[PDB]
Amino acid sequence: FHNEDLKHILQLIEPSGLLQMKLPEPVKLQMCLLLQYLCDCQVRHRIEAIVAFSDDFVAKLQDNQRFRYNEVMQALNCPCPEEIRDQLLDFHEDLMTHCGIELDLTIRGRLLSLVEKVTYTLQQLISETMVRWAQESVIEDPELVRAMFVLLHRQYDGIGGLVRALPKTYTINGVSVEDTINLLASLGQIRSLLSVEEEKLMIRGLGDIMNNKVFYQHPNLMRALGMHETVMEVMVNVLGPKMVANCCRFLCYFCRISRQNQKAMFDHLSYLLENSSVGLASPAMRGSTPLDVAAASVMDNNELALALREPDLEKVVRYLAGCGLPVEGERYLDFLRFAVFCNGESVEENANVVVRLLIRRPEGLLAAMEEAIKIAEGNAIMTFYAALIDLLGRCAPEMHLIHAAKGEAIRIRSILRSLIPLGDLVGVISIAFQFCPDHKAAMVLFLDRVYVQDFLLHLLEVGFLPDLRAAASLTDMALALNRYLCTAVLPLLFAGTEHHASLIDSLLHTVKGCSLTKAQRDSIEVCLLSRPSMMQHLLRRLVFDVPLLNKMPLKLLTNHYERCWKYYCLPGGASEEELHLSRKLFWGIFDALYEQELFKLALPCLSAVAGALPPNF
Amino acid sequence: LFPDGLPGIGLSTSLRPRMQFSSPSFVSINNECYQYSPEFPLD
Amino acid sequence: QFLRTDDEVVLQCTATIHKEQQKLCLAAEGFGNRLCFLESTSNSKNVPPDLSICTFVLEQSLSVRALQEMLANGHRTLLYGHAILLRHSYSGMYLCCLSTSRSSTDKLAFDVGLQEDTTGEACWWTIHPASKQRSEGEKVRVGDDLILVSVSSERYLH
Amino acid sequence: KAVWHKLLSKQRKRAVVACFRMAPLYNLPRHRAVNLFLQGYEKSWIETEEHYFEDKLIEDLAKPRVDPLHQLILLFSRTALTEKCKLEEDFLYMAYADIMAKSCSFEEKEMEKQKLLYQQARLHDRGAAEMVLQTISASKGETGPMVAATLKLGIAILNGGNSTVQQKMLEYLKEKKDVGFFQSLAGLMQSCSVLDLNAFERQNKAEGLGMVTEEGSGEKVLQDDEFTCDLFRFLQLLCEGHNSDFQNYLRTQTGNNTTVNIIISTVDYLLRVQESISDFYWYYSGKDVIDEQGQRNFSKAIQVAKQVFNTLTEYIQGPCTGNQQSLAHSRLWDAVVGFLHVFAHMQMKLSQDSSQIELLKELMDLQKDMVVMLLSMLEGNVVNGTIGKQMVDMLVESSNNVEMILKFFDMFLKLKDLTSSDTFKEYDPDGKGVISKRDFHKAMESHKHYTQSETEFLLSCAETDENETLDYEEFVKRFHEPAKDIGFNVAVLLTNLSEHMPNDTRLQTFLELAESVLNYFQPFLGRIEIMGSAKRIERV
Amino acid sequence: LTEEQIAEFKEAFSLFDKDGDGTITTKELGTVMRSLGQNPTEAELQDMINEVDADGNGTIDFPEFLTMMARKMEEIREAFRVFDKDGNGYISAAELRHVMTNLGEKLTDEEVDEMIREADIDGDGQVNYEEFVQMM
Ligand SMILES: [Ca+2]
Ligand SMILES: [Ca+2]
Ligand SMILES: [Ca+2]
Ligand SMILES: [Ca+2]
Repeated sequence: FHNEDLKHILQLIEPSGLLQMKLPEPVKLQMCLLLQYLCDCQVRHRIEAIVAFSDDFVAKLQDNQRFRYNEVMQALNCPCPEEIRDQLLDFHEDLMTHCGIELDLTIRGRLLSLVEKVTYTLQQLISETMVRWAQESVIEDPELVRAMFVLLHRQYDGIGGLVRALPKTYTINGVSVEDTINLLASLGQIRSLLSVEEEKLMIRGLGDIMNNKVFYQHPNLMRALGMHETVMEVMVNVLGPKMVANCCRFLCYFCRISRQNQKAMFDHLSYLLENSSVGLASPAMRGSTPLDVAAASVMDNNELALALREPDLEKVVRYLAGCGLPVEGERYLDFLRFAVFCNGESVEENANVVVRLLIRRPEGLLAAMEEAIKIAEGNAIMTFYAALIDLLGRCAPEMHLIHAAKGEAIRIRSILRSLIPLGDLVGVISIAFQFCPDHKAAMVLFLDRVYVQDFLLHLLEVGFLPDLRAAASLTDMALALNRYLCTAVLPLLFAGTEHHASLIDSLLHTVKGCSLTKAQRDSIEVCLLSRPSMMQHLLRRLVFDVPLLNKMPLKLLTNHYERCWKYYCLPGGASEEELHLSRKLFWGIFDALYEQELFKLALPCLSAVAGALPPNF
Repeated sequence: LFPDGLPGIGLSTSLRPRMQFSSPSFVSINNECYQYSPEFPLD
Repeated sequence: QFLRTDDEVVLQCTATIHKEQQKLCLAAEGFGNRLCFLESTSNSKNVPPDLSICTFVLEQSLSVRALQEMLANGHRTLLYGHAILLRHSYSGMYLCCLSTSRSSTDKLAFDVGLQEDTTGEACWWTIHPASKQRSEGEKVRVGDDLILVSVSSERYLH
Repeated sequence: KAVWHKLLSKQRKRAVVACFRMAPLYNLPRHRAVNLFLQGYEKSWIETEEHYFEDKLIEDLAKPRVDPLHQLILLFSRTALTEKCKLEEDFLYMAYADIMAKSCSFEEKEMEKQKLLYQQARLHDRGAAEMVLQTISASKGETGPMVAATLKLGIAILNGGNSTVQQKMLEYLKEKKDVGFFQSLAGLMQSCSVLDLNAFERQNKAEGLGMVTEEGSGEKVLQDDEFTCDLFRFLQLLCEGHNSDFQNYLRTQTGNNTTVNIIISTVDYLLRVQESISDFYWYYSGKDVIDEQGQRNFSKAIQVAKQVFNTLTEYIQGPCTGNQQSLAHSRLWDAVVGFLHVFAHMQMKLSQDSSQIELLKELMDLQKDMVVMLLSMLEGNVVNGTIGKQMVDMLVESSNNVEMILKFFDMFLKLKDLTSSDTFKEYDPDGKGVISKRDFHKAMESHKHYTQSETEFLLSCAETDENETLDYEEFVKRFHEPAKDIGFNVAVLLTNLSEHMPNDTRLQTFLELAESVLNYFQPFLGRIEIMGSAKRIERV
Repeated sequence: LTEEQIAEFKEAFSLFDKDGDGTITTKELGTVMRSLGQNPTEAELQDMINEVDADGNGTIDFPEFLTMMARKMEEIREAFRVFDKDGNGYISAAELRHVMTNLGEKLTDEEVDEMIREADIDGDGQVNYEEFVQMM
């Protein structure tokens, strides 16, 4: 029914006919649904012109107000006192601050003209013919009566229908018209598959959404189409195999793309945690649990982490009440780690609530987890008791003085120190030199948070026993090497020969590379905080390092350990013969023509250490 | 947006998901009915 | 009708050991033994309980906020959700939660004896009803079964 | 020197921050310019007056069988009669029961009452008092947006204490022996609200590191207090005009299988509000600078606490003896114990500011709306009645906080007598509106009445403006007017206890306590005597 | 583009850089916005990254930083106009309150003269034009 037909059809019903006659009940019901279609395309026309004025208006707005603001900040700058902060706002808030005060610039006449057109025919007749029907013709069939007054109320409130129209529309370019269509063709396939293999068409349907260039570029659009609720009620309908997972993997990608998407996905957490139907692991189902959607909903944003409350964490430890035999219990404590920490520093509210609910039912641990360390003919307990420890390390009060200058952050810290002994050195030093790399770093991050330099020498022969000597043994040993570069940083804060034995083994291990320089950064400050007789003895290996220096592994070790030996030469304020070659072999590099401009300034401290202290094998 | 109304305009620059159809033949390409609908004569 | 401040009260459970209704009560000695134990009452017609060392006098009842500001440096009516300072009626010492570890299954069951130091949150016990019928904020009547939770250790009177 | 070179880096460290921050000015995407333009155009510029159209529309449906309006109400009743163990959304209902509720100087003051009573005749002639009485009994306890829309209709029908509608609500309940309505009203108040502070300090810490908050007011106060106000206001309108057949119907609920004592069930509610604002006092009690969110969480909590006292009165107002007796055995007294304890401590710290007057008026008013209640509870006393005996019994059980408020009124009433003495007026000025502080420290002291402690409290702020004096008229208008109306009811209540219940001795403590009050209002209160409906005589 | 201002922007990058591995995290930006008086949170730091995050590494790389300054933003020529309010190069004892108002640091009451007196050439009681060419 293109342009010729509707003139035949409307002027069949208009003339001002079909509508004027007397009709029975189940036909005028059919006409009412027809009459709703005309007003619906009227609404469609109003939005199509409200985007038409918009493109020309912001072309007048942006080309004025961005351009004229550039005139002000070259004629006034003074980085940001006052006039910057009026234009320093959120881009959403900038839009309301620009136009939306015009109901108290030069273009204030134009947009005020448009609202006069969008004040507002057939509105007269529909308001007339619904009255003429309902008056004389006392109506049964409540499926009709509901249908009548909708068209009456929608007529008198055409504004309010447009109020619920604008938070669905969206504007894009002619570039996107390719990938948007087969997006919508797939999305309509999922909405059609809502009522019913049935599995495989959804999996074919969902993945083709997931490879679209217009799927990341407009996550406001994907939110405005409501296609999170679309796939969720499919999954709601399925639950009481792979049909559950392959939609569930889409939700985890759905929250990762933006923060404002993740707020909309927060409101379904109540139902979502009631699914202990998947927690029997069987990877690679460990990227697709309904728990994993609950993970990515809270995963990062601290605003979302503070908003959730105590019945949510009640049900999770109610499931941990069920784990009294297991393997499912490791994934619950995986979730609560995203309930207390969320940024690198813990929250202070949820961290209190979970441990109080973790004392009301309790479940030596290092006496028990040592016995299974040679159990063979298992590991799911070895990560579990690692996980419960990894949780409790996160809900520490503060490395700041909130632990110090406050009560009520000690009361709970007293609980943490009481439930465990020191104890863990079963898992820290002893067994962890054989499973190895995942659990020793987990026990460190408990002990650092809850509990000076006497245990520095007491807890040596640690880490670099097997690892720093096996640099050519590379494969789980190789997977452990880059892992404990950063874990051994926080031990920044007699046996120093054995420490120098591991440090030279670390120097052979430092002979990934950003983290290998990070373990060097925990090493370069280590000799600065050193009785200095070991620091003078470590400088003897620095001359042994200077022999293998004058490649890049020693080039960072050249200029750093030279001034650090002068920091070790504060104690003078024997082996200066090798130091004479150390200035000579450096001068042997000086006549050879990198970072050598760093080591050249390290030569004057080598005479100043002699001016302060001395006054492949 | 305005006449100096008629909902039978022909501009319609929305997205409007397209029609596709299939002819009910009897070829041995049996995984190709399979897509849209049986066809029909329109006008 | 209402338990008030400065009335001698006792604290007793009725736990059963193989269907034998042991109506044990909490007692303590002091003056040479800084610990508490039990006193039996079920064989009252043969062995009467030594009630000189079982009775306790309530000395104070505060809101938790009033306690927290008070540590920061007439008969009243006792209310739920209040911290109380229990006093042993004979020995004069106050019931507390000692920070030691003895006579237990040795997991985290702290020790309960009786000390002298009024200050510090070790000697304050909050009262929580064992009833959804009577609730927070209202007066505790005669015979109301309840829970005592420490302020310091936050452990129940187990 | 070294600090001269230290500003050169902090110039460039700060000037680069501005180029990090001012780089977003809607520049490169023309889509994000236009897509954000619409959402801002919506939430600013649609949102206007269409609202002449209701009263024409219901006029257009109350026209000449069966009316067109009469079928519309008949649709909603027959929808609400079938058991589906739940309601619906029904956005038809959510708009039409809104439009049906949107359509509702002596002679004008009666003619406005006249044409209002015609406009509720437009609806309740056609069973509109039944779709409100059924959509409540349909939803069993759910506080959804449906049942919040029916209460806005039932309020806008009963709005004047309409007597015919209050007769139709009862005689519908009597024949259709409905348990499911009073089962629903008790469950509606069962959760309904409370101002919780653990959501506030969560947000207050989130005001620390959540910098801008757009609409985080949701869990803040009482979870949509506007529904919670509109529940009890619908309960108050069911009893204004003293339907003693209906105030006794809310109590014992005779002709049914089970009974719901709804009158105790609203006592149990405001006790949960009493503790809710006491805890919002105790947390607050030491900061003494109310920020913006501290104001608008009292003001959204005072009005609901103001409202629940107004409907508490209407169950008692007509002297129904079985109703006020059955509330005196309940736990009413703990609420008015606690509400006094908020009144003194806040007023001493709220009357120290020029910004905190807006909270002061509301908290003064709730003090009045409390004593307007326990005036009305007292009115069936004889001489030494029990309900008069218990009302003084709570007066000693919070005796220590009655002191401060009675002391607070004396500070602003004895100022109101010393206004035209010329050692108050012509002492430091002739007359200008400027006196002093230093002479005000001693011109007040040469009136000899007050202690020095009260003169400094009167010297709280009093201008905070460039002069080290105060202002004559503005201070006395804040002295006279906001504490002479509220102070009058406290004078009546102290009068009402002594004359009705004499022969108490600790009551003579309270009488000679506030003797400066009772000798200020005694030229304003009249004590007449009538024959009030019990065939006795009671003072008025 | 003139590499003088680009070398100045490298100096500004190293002023922002604290870990010194070529990439700038969010925490350096949060500390530098907290050290200059302002109070940012994680949300502002995060989306201010996400605007500049075209490289998609969560960090500030160098050439995108360079063109981001070349968008809007000499350096010390615009800074000398903060000194020269009077236009004769003098920054007097009376004019010193007009220079140091919009910095952030609370200026002292006796050490402020020692900053001049060590730096002043002959003792004209001001901070002249010659304390900018050979003082910075
Ligand atoms: Ca960095
Ligand atoms: Ca980067
Ligand atoms: Ca001058
Ligand atoms: Ca000079």
